[PDB]
Amino acid sequence: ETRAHAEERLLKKLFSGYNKWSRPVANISDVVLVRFGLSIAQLID
Amino acid sequence: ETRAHAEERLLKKLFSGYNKWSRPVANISDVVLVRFGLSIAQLID
Amino acid sequence: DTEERLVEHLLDPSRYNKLIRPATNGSELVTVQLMVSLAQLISVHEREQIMTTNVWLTQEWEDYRLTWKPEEFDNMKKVRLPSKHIWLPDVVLYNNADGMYEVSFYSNAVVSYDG
Amino acid sequence: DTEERLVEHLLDPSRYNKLIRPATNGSELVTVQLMVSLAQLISVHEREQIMTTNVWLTQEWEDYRLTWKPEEFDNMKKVRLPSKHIWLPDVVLYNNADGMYEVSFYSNAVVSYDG
Repeated sequence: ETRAHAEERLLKKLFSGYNKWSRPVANISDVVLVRFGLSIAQLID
Repeated sequence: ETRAHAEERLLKKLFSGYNKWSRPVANISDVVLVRFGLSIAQLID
Repeated sequence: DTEERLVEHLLDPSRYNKLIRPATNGSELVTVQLMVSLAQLISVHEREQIMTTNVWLTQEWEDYRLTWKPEEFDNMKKVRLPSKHIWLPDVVLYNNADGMYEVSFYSNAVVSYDG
Repeated sequence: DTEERLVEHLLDPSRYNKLIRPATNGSELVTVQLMVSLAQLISVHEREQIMTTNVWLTQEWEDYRLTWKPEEFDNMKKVRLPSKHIWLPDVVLYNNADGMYEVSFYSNAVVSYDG
């Protein structure tokens, strides 16, 4: 009932059958879109 | 019948109940012989 | 003997989880009180504009699922716990140079009965 | 043969726990006798105020849960054990610069049956 317990149940259900190295896509022919962005903290030297 | 399959069974058998920190000797009084040698790749500085 | 059973009781993987933070009453904010104390000021490279210091940052925060009954466990007020296991908020220099960001030793954490 | 089974009996993770220090009857003090031996004085950089030396610091402490009956196992007096597994008190230099605190090698430790 508490929020932390609900998040724990979600995290337990989610990672049951998830494989890291497998590329997650619906079909093989479909692609993924990786939106990429940069930010400069400082120019050291 | 393959060589790799036999080596796998060997490696599974010998490491089954082998310990690392136990000094491997037949009896307490018996000793070991560590043949020691050096080679120099280069003399850096 | 009792400390072993107490630490096993508190740090049970099925009962306590490292990933999710503790929260109560509809996502109330968990306050973290940090204060710095520098032991020695190592160096100030003015040519490279780099100040190297040795720092102890002391952090306090409340956590509710770590509470225990003190009377049952032989009236223990405080216990040591490894920092790697229990949850901890990440605090790091935001403008840091030289790559190194987080703390070095990961010292043990003191935990009282109040939480 | 007996050495392996004895080491496995001592270092059982379900029996021996590293994270908790040994104690009997409510937090009785466990003494730690340490003495230093100077191998050689390597270098002295007065420009940066750093003295690099070679040191052997010997530490002795009594421990009770590691004891074993000597009569049971072929009258074994002393056994070697790895450092990272058995508990060890943290004794690192405070005024040390260069960040490095703990010892480097983590050598094996001799343990007698007395404890």
